[PDB]
Amino acid sequence: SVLEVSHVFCCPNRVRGALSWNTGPGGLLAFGTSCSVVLYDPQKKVVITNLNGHTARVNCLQWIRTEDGSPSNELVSGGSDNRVIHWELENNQVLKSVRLQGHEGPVCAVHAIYQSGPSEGEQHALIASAASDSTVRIWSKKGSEVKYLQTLSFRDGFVLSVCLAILPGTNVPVLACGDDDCRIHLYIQQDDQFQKALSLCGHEDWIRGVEWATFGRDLFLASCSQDCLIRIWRLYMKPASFTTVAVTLETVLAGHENWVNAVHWQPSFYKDGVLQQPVRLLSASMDKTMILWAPDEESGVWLEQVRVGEVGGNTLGFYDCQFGENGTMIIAHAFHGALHLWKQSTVNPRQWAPEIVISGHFDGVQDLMWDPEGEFIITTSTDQTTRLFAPWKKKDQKDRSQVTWHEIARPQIHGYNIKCLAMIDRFQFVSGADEKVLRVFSAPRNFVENFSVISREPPTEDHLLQNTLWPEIQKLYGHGYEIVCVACNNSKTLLASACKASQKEHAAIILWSTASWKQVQSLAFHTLTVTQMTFSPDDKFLLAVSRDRTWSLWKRQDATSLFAFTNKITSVHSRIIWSCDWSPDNKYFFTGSRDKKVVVWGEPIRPCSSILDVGSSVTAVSVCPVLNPAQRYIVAIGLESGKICIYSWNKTWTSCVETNPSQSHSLGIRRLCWKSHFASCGEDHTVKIYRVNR
Amino acid sequence: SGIAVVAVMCKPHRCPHISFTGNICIYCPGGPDSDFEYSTQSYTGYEPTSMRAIRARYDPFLQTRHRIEQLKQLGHSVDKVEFIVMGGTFMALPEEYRDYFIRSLHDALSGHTSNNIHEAIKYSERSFTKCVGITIETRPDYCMKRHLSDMLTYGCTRLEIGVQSVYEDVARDTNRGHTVKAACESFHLAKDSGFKVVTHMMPDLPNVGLERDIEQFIEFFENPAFRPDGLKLYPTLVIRGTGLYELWKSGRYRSYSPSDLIELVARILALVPPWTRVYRVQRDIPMPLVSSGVEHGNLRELAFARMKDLGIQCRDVRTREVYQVELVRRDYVANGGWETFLSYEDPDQDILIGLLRLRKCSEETFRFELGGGVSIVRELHVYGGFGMLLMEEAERIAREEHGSGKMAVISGVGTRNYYRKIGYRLQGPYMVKML
Amino acid sequence: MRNLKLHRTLEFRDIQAPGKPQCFCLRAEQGTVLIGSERGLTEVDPVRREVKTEISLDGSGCIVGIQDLLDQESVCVATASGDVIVCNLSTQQLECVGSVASGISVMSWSPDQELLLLATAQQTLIMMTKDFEVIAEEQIHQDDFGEGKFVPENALPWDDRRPHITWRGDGQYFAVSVVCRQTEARKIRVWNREFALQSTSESVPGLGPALAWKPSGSLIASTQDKPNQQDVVFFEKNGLLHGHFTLPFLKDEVKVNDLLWNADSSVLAIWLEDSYVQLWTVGNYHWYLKQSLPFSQIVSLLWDPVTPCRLHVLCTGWRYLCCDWHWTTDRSSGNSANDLANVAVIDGNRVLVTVFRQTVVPPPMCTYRLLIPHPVNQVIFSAHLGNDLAVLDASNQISVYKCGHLEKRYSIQLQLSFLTWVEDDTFLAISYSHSSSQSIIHHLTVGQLDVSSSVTVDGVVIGLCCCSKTKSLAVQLADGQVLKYLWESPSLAVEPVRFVHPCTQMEVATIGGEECVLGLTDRCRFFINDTEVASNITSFAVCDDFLLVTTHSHTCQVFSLSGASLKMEILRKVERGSRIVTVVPQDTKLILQMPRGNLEVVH
Ligand SMILES: C[S@@+](CC[C@H](N)C(=O)[O-])C[C@H]1O[C@@H](n2cnc3c(N)ncnc32)[C@H](O)[C@@H]1O
Ligand code: SF4
Repeated sequence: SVLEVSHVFCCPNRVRGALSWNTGPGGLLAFGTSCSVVLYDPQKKVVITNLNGHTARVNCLQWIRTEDGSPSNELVSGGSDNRVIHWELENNQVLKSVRLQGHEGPVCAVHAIYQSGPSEGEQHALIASAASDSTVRIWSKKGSEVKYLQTLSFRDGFVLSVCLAILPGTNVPVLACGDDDCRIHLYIQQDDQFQKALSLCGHEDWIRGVEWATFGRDLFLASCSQDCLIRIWRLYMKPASFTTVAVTLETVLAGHENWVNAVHWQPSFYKDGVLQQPVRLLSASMDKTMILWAPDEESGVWLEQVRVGEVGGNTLGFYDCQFGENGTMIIAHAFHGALHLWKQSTVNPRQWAPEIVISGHFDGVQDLMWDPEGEFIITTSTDQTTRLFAPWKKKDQKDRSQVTWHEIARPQIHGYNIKCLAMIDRFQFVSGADEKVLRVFSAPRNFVENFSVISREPPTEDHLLQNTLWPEIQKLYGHGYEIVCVACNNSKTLLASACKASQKEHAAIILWSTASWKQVQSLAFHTLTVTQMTFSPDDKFLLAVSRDRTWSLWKRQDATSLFAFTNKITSVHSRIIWSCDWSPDNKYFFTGSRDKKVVVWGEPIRPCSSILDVGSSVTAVSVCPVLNPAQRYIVAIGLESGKICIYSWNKTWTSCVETNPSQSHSLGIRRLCWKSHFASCGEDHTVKIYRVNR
Repeated sequence: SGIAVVAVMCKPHRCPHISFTGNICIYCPGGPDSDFEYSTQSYTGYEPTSMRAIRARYDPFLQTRHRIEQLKQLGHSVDKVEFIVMGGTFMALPEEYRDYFIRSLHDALSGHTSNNIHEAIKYSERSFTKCVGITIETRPDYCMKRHLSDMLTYGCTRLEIGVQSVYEDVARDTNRGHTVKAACESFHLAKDSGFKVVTHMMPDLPNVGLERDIEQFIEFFENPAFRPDGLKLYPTLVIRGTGLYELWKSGRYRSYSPSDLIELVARILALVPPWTRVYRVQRDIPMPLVSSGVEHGNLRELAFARMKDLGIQCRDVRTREVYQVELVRRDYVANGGWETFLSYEDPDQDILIGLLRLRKCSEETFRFELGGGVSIVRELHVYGGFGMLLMEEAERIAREEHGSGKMAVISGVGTRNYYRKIGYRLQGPYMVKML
Repeated sequence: MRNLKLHRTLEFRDIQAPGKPQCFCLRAEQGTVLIGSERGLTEVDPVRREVKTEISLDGSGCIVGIQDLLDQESVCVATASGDVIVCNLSTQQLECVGSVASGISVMSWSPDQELLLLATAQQTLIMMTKDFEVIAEEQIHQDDFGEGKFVPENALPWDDRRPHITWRGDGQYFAVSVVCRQTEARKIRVWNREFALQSTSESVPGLGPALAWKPSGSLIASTQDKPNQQDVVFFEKNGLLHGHFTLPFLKDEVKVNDLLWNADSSVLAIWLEDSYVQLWTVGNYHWYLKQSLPFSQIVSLLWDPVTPCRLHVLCTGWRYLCCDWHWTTDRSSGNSANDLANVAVIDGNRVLVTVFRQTVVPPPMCTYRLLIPHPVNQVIFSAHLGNDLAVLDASNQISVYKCGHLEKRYSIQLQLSFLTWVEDDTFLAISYSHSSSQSIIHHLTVGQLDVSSSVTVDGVVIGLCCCSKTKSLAVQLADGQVLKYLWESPSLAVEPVRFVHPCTQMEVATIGGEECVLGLTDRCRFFINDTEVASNITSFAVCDDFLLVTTHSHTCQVFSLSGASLKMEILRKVERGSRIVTVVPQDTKLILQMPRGNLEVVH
């Protein structure tokens, strides 16, 4: 059938040069998450698709610049899988990759540029990459087949490379690499062998940023280091006739009095029929300040115009700053992983440009649960925080269409990692973190105002970082160790908790009272910790599955005729059981274990009906609440590799087996939540909302 | 100029022997099961390093940055630093958190974004932040072959262990979960692998008298088996939430008088050998947290005054630090292997300006970089070129007396360059030379 | 380290008084031995023999207690029938001051002789003060009263049920070892001065009846024969097993009978019955078997209660022996003008050498260990040629010669006290006359077999000198120095003058053009040619006409002998436990020693 993804939520990696913004009209944004590269359109507020091609973390992105001031839609990404990859889009969907060979080391930064060789008809690009083993390697393109031009063992020992930059001077390629202590290496090739043209040295400390520029006939080399100095060389040369380079030093500034992770010029944009490239230098320091340098101020001082940033909140600064299509808006990459966009809007003092930057978890997402009616969504992750997303229906005053989704609140900033979560009320929810207790958080009255403002402007970064917390009310002592799994009742009357256990004394399931918060029961049959367990749609049963490869339908009187039932089994499965699910009519229940054998049991004796083998191990199983007239069932299982499989089960083959997506999830799935449409979460910062239509 | 110390802390956890017995060591306060919420083991939460850590939410990067920035702003701007890891059994945790913690702690130096510990240290060695060593605390049943290898991989130079007593009945009583022979084996393995061991000892344990204390300390400083390289004096304190408080409430336990404590400290610090340093003399807990014990933290001056009134003068390394100096050499057997200790002493005013420790590979040292028939320089230190002179003497002693073919020295990642001007290579974490 | 050696030996044969001897005692201020004998007999026969024999109040055939007072001017005796009788020898007076109709098994006294206690034969213990009146009495009981936070058949075939009692050096605690019959085992318990139980003994699997307490008050000895080996264990003051050391003998072929400590808590004496008596010591928690003495039946042993290193042995054949001891290293220094130095150390069945010219080695380590089947007794080095060493064992008087690998030669086929070595093959082995106590110099030289020669001389010889370069012997007497004794000719005893006090250490040195005499006594007084120079010298060294002395007051002093004159920076301050060992002439390598067990080298 069909399977469309409504929305995704992601966050850039914490590498220095993680995101890059395209030049010219219709600029585009591309950054990186756990094992993938995510696209993003600044004009809109939506993510198109991700470039799922890697196996490790991705550390560098770069747009292949096009000379004539037009969108390119081809890029290069270097990861931590020892892999540099060239990608071509030319559209919003074309996913074609080349997947170059090994580099022997996780790359940190790469670059690429078009050769501009017309004589050889259409010319192609080249790639220069640096890695952990302190080498520089050249990869070129000349059509469909990649070219391994040459290798250059930059050094032998621990003499590393700090940055990299590529631009042909006038007729021949020119490479600018960085040597850690003070040096910038300027290379040049004769026919294909790059021979050292010169080495510049003017920095007292480690050099971090290097950038090319062109103005008239003179090239410009900008650099930034950790020695409280920003260093620029205007440079007029001739390409090596065997001639050499003729560099010139200039005045420097006194910016930021700290480290400068990045620096950039201003690109060339098409306006009033001609191309414009202003003289601008923009830095990215660590003191949470940014300085808008100006050219010479008609005298040579190069003094600023305004320095954005307040030293109050975060002292750790940024890792990147880039431009929009022109000198209109400026984006920056925060240390913790958040983004920050600024816009001028026809006024010399710039202001913030919120409501546009996308945000997400910067550590693995563990759990989520749907809204009781379908209004918002709440996610918990190992980043010690909890996040709340809700859609924006207060879209532009004339454009009320295309409702988007944005994160709304950061309820708790915790001191552990959160493992289990359940929702007890529209404005209340219980979370079990790494502690031995459980906590309960309820919405305040200072939130509903803005919530109805926006869901009937979205908060900025600072408002989320300072003034969005939810006060704590409760505290649930009674466990001994970490909390592994929790459930909830249909009518919000009963809880169900399980603690991380290794013996039979701590393997006791505990039930609580929603109204009074008092322990009223303690059941104990399982020999080990209970990985998962769930109530039936009706209150007649309660199923549990543990790591002892056995299930238990162990329910007794609540004590708040029999109002429960009990039955167990010796052993059926061979590996650890992970997921258990019920049926809308309470007639069957499904169990899925790591040995990828999903088994149904019918509603004394509790036999099986049929067994099914899946290509990979299962980690989550869910059943669509809506029934079908032909007396069938729908299961949506999520596996370890990052795939979802939808099957139809029919009473006694005759089971539907072919319904799965592509480019779905990079890493493992944790749970699947239907809406009473389903949401998927994983250990790779990816939470997504899907849609099925049948 | 001088080197500024940087202190960190780990995340709360449980000590590893709780799973077998059912309770932690009696006298240890704090932890996940104490009124001091979100506080690591063996700590209350009201100490400088402690509240800096707890306001950092226990991440190496942020707290290292705060410490470095504060020290720089104070007006020092030092070149070298020395990390210290504090609180609880650091290697009772899963290895993933260990790797994450150490790699981020190393990356916090210059700014690298290493994905793994290997590249983290390989990049840190090229930095301008010249870190000279990291110290790790470990209990004897978790200082074994694998744990020692993990020590060496992270690039730590010194390690600290807590024995607290030399009587088996005290271990059986206070529920340490390990026999006293474990201390012997741990000292043997640590000392015959290049590490510099600094030990913890407490006066006034339960069921321990007064003369028994002097007897046990004499045994400690005379027996070859129990000779440490650094002393960690920690008077016993009673703090709520522990079995010691339960005993003290029933009137069973009792504490020494102030004068008795002063005299005992004077006697103990009077018999310390000149080659042994005294790192800590008193516990760092503030005033109101402890119920009974020493209520004033200036024990150093009181002990020094008592010693001056007595008639004995200290020879500790702390007080013997900064008309011509002369080379003095000392020898002894410790932990089953002949050692040597060289120094430049000024017997005129009884001070020193340079020192060095050397030890011959005893036997069956598992560290393959050694492989037997080698010597190890456990520490070198200079005050204020005496270092090359000390290295010359050490090379002469290694070649002549020990009868060795290869020699090795342990160094922090920030100083392995300084041993390259002499002609050393790198094997594992050691600087290596051939004889 | 240091090595004990023989010294002034005394032997007396008084007369066979009635029947046999049971227990004796030593009177210090009047310097005599008084012996008790069956048939009521207190004889102060030894020395000038102011013998006052009395008939003690038939009766029991054994007397258990004999003790001097030295302050109340009497001797207290007790017999197996329980008759504590105060007797004064000068007046021939008897009085049964104390008497219990139960019997007495043992008698002991306080170190200051202020209190005493008796063990009645009815398994009770009573306590009296100087006035022999009972103040308290208990028995053997359980329920140690919870001291500290603490609260089959396993008896020896030859175990004796007689309890043992020991005291402490400072006289604050006393330990009692008895037998428990309900379990048929051995038990120990400690009591305070105010006579209240303070501790007990942990459960042990097989313990002997021996007991002894260190006068320093730190440890208590015991037997504890293991199922596999045989040991000697220790009990701390609170009654727990803390350390041990192993006897080198075999299972089921020897037994322990007694344990003793000297006056300064530095020598341990052990009695073994099949018989041997061995003296040990402690290095760095390593027990050196210093010396051994095999005897065929010994009645009793006694350390000297006033001066250290002096033992008295009483045998069944009415034989009484007294032995002294000396405390000095066995150095090979001064061997030649060549840069030579090394030290030898005796331990168990082997000898440990330390070469101090090419190496520096702490006590427990060694270079060139040498093994000998029987325990060794003495070592010595040569005069001018080489550094070959001669060793005498304490079993068969065999001399073993080691060439300086380690070429060995020895005779293939008590007495022999001082075995001085002369380089070619010559042994000078002095001795003493039986029942006459006169020094008898000998001249013994090596199917070759040792052959000796006999010469006589009046006087008692304290210590031989060292035969220097092309020099003959030189002997010490109780006053002055005599007997130049040309090596190849028995010569006269003319002066080389008159020692004020017989020096503990002594030497003769060619100071400039004159051969002077140097000595050092226990008074820390450093005597040159019968002149008192300084009174604070602990150890001395001489070589290349330089003197090195220890001020005993935190300073080591050097003074040249080139001017051949001296009279009471340059100096170098030193710590407390300093004691000088071998020196290097050219390198000026002064090796200083500390009590903890380490070394130090100072140029
Ligand atoms: C910070 S702890 C060292 C780390 C930890 N004890 C370990 O196992 O390595 C320093 C010393 O404090 C001692 N200590 C613990 N509780 C104490 C108390 N209540 N009073 C005094 N010293 C205490 C520990 O035994 C340890 O030797
Ligand atoms: S192992 Fe160390 S830190 Fe842990 S409870 Fe015991 S003394 Fe405290």
